[PDB]
Amino acid sequence: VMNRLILAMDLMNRDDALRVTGEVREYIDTVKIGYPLVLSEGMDIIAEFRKRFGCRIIADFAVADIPETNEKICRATFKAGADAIIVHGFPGADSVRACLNVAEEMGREVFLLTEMSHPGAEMFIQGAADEIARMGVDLGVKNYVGPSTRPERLSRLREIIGQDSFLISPGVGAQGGDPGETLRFADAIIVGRSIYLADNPAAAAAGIIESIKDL
Amino acid sequence: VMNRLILAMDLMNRDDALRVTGEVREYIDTVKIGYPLVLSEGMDIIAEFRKRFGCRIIADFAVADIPETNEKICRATFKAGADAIIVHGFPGADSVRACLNVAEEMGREVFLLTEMSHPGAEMFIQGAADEIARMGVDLGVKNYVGPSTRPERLSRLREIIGQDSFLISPGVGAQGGDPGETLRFADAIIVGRSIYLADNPAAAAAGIIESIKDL
Ligand SMILES: N#Cc1cc(=O)[nH]c(=O)n1[C@@H]1O[C@H](COP(=O)(O)O)[C@@H](O)[C@H]1O
Ligand SMILES: N#Cc1cc(=O)[nH]c(=O)n1[C@@H]1O[C@H](COP(=O)(O)O)[C@@H](O)[C@H]1O
Repeated sequence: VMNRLILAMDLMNRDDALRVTGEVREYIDTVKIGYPLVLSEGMDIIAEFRKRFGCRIIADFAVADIPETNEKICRATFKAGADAIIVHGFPGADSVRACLNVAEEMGREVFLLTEMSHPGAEMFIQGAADEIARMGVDLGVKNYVGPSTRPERLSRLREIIGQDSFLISPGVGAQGGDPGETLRFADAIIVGRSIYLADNPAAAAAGIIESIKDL
Repeated sequence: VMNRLILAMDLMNRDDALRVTGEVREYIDTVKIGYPLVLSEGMDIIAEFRKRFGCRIIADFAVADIPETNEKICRATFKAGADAIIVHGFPGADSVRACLNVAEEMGREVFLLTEMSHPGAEMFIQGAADEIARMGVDLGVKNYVGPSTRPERLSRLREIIGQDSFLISPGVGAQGGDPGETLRFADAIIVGRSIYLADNPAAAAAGIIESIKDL
């Protein structure tokens, strides 16, 4: 992705979301849109963004249901024009396979969320995350998400998925993660609040890119 | 809930969803609406249903993000008129507490999904589910979801949460669960396809209720 930086656009107002995304568009190639924006403004916002900004859109829907419901969520999400969807691994292989089947049908991609970035991830997800990643490899998953806030776990995840797999990583900035350290292991970093809550989101994005280029 | 039966309305067309819900409204008082319907027809469908049918609405959004994102999802979902939201416990206590805080602010309820009903739940979720349920109890959660497809696990869940907690259970019918056995432990059953894919959804609901009344 352009500059190895993905904008997490979690503003909950179409006007603010459009303003900030337009201000930082020169510095990115992909926008992650999640439920805060979609549930506030509708699924139509995905195709609006994709057209207006000519960016790729990852739907961060943390898909975490039974196989049959997962298939329906993926179908609706790709129909809305998303390029990829983020799916939890913790509910197991059949739930992940359902999403992979729809992505295959529709010519799109699945990202598998292994370990989450927030403190509570330590309770249950962290102890299963290596096995969730290995499950991903066995299912043929090629795109993964893992935590900026724990670079030793990001390293272990990269070890499991290999160098050919694509790995993106949230928790940079607001949650405490560092762009340069995270990019030792991940291919791209996700950044939300550090950019979209900044007084000057373009300046915040540019500052991040400047530290990335230096690596 | 009326007749201990909650309709899982996962049709993805407003006209079909309205038809079936109207046909079975005499047999229920609560409708579970999830992402298949919401992502196809918009969040406004929640208030439409609540008004048209005068039913309680549980938003089954399997909420499974970091605390800050969970808060935004819950806020948008209650603003849309939902009475309650279903939240995963696997991501940990901070993520669950975020949802509880918004529910407290807005006068609504959180249901904690412990163990899921599909086969893949056995991989990772089942081994954590007793601890997820105990975490719920410690956080003061009073409403829980657990699997019709494993009544021995539903029994263990009920043991952890006590008799005062409210427990609803999906996986009845299509996934293999039985209404009567599940209601030995759960307060209410969730039923989707066995009703909404039936040639006569009212007859399917009535058939289920006749077997419930007999218990
Ligand atoms: N993908 C994802 C997800 C999984 C995870 O483990 N940690 C995250 O922060 N996220 C999402 O990434 C973004 C992080 O944004 P921020 O830079 O912390 O403001 C949010 O959309 C959050 O919901
Ligand atoms: N709530 C929930 C959820 C958690 C779980 O462990 N198992 C489920 O089936 N569900 C949901 O309950 C409904 C079950 O519907 P059905 O009766 O199997 O057609 C679906 O909306 C499914 O997504």
